[PDB]
Amino acid sequence: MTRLPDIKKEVRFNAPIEKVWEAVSTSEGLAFWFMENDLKAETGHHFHLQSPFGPSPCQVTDVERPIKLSFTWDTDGWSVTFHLKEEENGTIFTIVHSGWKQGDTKVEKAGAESAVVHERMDRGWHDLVNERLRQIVE
Repeated sequence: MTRLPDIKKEVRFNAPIEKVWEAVSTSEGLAFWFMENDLKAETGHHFHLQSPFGPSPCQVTDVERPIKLSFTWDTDGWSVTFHLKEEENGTIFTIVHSGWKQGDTKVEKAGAESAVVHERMDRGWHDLVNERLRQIVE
């Protein structure tokens, strides 16, 4: 249309949303799959991220029970939102990573094109919230 597509994925794991939540509410639980951090599932909080690419600040925007969760990462403009919801089969986890520009503008931060990175990131993003996370509950 007039922009790049967002990176929204969804997965289903067998476990109590409580565990998953706690796994996506704490830092250790997060870093367990995501990355090292000092998150405490608290809105208006201030926590940094110890990534390999380099240290970057992070700040929670929304966090209340296993229903809505969001946190900022980097300065460029990369934000991801999490959505949890307990179901019959088990727990439902939906990820949403947005923060791209028109399909042409190259990323000065990362390096490779936005689309390229999008696919790359998405890939790992999915794989991340595919098994890497499931293992946190499995």
